Amino acid sequence: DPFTVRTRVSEGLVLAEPAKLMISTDGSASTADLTRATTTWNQQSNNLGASSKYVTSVLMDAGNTGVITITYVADQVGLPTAGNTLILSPYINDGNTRTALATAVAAGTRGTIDWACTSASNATATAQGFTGMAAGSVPQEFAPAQCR
Repeated sequence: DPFTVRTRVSEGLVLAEPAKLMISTDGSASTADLTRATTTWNQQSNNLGASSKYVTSVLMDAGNTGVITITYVADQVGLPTAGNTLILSPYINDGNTRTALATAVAAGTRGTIDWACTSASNATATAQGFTGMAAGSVPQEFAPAQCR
């Protein structure tokens, strides 16, 4: 059932929460801190970050942009072979504007972190005012509403 698929996609999403929080508490203060968080998170779980029966990996962008990719085990969750990722993209909110984390951190721009979640479709993230972010691949009908 597609709704069961969303729930397992949704169950898997929870596993990325600690990666988001690490980025916000310890990985945003400086360029060096963002790289440190990336290295430390990604080394977990046999270099897969976090995993489970339904989740292959939860990984931070290797180029230190702070963008998190959740990769699902397609044949256990019931997704297409290559339809299996969600993308969480961080932005510094300085109160007035949003700036992609990688850019803000390099420039020394501080603030709170907002997250865009994208799947094969970016309706929600784009509606929320996020721009610039990569596509994930989970089909819209299986993606959590906030990732559609």
